Amino acid sequence: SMEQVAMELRLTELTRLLRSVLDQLQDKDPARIFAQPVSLKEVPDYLDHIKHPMDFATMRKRLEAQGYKNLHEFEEDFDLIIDNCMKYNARDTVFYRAAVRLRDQGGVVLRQARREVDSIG
Repeated sequence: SMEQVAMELRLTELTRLLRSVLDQLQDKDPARIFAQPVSLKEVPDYLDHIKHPMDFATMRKRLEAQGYKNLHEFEEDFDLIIDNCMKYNARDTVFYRAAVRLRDQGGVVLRQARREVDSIG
């Protein structure tokens, strides 16, 4: 149908906007701490601690499959990155501290993303 096409164009445009959002958030992680999944070869107990691992490569795979229907779903995955790290790592670690800085800096980006998503519909 024409409606299904229109819906698909909306999703494509959301995917475009979320790709720009993802790029902007990933720039706030210049150390690349959150770039890839925590290695289960290197942290073999990880899944005993963290039940829903997340990282920016995994988000990108979902994004490019157009697997984010709305900004809430995308934000859920970004919050997982941060919250997983803040639980597994102690406060005095470079990992925890990187997550705090990513949360703080990302907030700004996500605030305007929400306005744009609502504004453009």
